[PDB]
Amino acid sequence: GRFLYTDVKYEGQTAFLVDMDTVKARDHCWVSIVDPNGTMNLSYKMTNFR
Amino acid sequence: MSSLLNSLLPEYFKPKTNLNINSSRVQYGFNARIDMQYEDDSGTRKGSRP
Amino acid sequence: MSSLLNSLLPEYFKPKTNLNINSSRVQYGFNARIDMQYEDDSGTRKGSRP
Repeated sequence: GRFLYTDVKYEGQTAFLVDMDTVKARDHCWVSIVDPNGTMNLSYKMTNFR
Repeated sequence: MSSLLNSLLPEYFKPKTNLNINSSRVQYGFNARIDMQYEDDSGTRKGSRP
Repeated sequence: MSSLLNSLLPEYFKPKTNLNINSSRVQYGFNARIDMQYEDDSGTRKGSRP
């Protein structure tokens, strides 16, 4: 459940046009928001490995 | 070299003796708990993936 | 002996005057909250019975 930059599948330089209207909601916790505004800060902690 | 390859396993995991493999495919992973905290110009939101 | 048998009831519970019993069977108990924490050789897991 992570994103690597190699998923773009293009070595070299480019600019991306992100579709902000068609943002689907697959898995939603209470944290999950659709409309970001300004400077986005996300602080997560991982505990209880099994 | 047992002592070398035994060190690579994570500190929390200690596997048992036998393993009855009955297929040509095995998934291996862990069940972690994520405690996310979001902050932007609109406001704050706190969640938790159990 | 009121003062003797009154002492047996738990400190949190203080019952009201009247009780309209309308059957030959009464369940009595409490609704508690349990916060379990598990640890073994495989790893750690944390839950909560609400």
